[PDB]
Amino acid sequence: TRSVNIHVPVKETSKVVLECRGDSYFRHFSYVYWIIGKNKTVDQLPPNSGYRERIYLNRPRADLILTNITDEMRNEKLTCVLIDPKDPLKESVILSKIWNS
Amino acid sequence: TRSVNIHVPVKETSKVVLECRGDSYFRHFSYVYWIIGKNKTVDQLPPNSGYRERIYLRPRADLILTNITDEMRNEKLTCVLIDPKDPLKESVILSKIWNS
Amino acid sequence: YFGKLESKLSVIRNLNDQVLFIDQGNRPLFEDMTDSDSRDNAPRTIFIISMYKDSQPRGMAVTISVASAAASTLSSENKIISFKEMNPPDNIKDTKSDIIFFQRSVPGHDNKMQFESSSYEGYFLASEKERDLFKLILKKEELGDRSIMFTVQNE
Amino acid sequence: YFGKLESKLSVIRNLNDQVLFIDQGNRPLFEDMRTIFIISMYKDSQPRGMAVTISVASAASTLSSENKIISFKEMNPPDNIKDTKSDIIFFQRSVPGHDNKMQFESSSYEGYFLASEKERDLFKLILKKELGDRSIMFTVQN
Repeated sequence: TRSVNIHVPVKETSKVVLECRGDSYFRHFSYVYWIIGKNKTVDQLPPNSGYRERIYLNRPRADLILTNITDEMRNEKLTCVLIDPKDPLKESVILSKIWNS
Repeated sequence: TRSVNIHVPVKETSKVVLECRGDSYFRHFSYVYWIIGKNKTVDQLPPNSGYRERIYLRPRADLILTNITDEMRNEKLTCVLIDPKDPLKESVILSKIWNS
Repeated sequence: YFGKLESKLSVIRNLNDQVLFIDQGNRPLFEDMTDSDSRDNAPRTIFIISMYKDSQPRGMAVTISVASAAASTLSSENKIISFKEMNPPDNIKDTKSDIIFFQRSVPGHDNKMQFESSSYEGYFLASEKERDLFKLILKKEELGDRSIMFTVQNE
Repeated sequence: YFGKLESKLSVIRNLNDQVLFIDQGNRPLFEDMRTIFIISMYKDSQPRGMAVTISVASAASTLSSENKIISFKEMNPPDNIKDTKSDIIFFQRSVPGHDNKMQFESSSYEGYFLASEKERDLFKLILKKELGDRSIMFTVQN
């Protein structure tokens, strides 16, 4: 059993939190994190990008927190990745699609 | 200073969990819970409906769907915040989320 | 339909800071905080306010029962206030109940609460002086009626 | 880009159930049973598998595949690496059909893996390129 799952809020607020949870039977060696667009981890973004990541120190979890939200952020493809001893698993979301639904 | 927000998964899975969280400035007297369709709390559903509720003792209530049917996918699912003011509600229809 | 969610130990006091208690004759009365039960247990003044979910959300549905009592729950049966012999139930299959009140913040005063009878809309718990006593009564609603305003103190 | 996440104290054994250890000459060998390593996990801007460093817990010594050989650089696993490959980054992958076994591929030298090699009476940690090769399979004890 291996999977990665994103929970998103049904509506935008001033502080938006996306919750990424992985599920992996490789208990000591599994983790999740976010990639913004094609290839930027949150660590790589310029300061005040509006993105913050909270990686929880097997059900690995990483929350992505969006503040001062722009249209670029609303339309950005946001990916959560599960890493473990097997091929990486990804799930993604574009918020404007959820919020405009 | 008062809000209710539902977090939903971007894709359907065998077990689906919807997370409802309330935020109220009446911290000693606030709770959230789910209503299925017009007026059924989870307790009122026929047995083995596929809906379960977990109330956390910010208030939280998770709604857990299993053996999901098309009626469940299209059901209006409402989370209610109760506190000393008038109830505040937020709702979701999962099929809209998943087909976007 | 009301479904019980959680219960909280509470003390209630009118705007004169007189505390609600149950007396030796099973009557709900008010006494000066000065003279209120001072025991850590506080058996005669500690109430359980039990919060209920509602199939028809109209406000915060609650029962009020005596924490130290085997089975003593406040009731508005017949437009009068008594301690009915029962415990707050797991559920009530009804949209109104003589033991359910809606706990609502006072208009313009978030820190104060009023308790509206679900059985008798527009009727509220009130503190009323009768001879040397201060009684808990049910009275019809006049905005800013201060006799229906309470402070609800957690544990 | 590699960003450090979490580390784990680890005992590594080769295909013969011999434990990896560093000897007097600072050489990585295997023996039946200094033996405590740290496997540090990294997030990757280009997800390809589990990126890790291997360092000695009794530090600063970090395993390196520089120049297609095995060495231990005097350094700690870094907080980040601003590149998509590194002589100290290996991809840790489970063995097909054997979830309990791991292989470590050099990120710098694709197709090259950590391996155990018998050399006379010694068993050495080496880097090398035989499908199902057992010599590149390890178990990791946490």
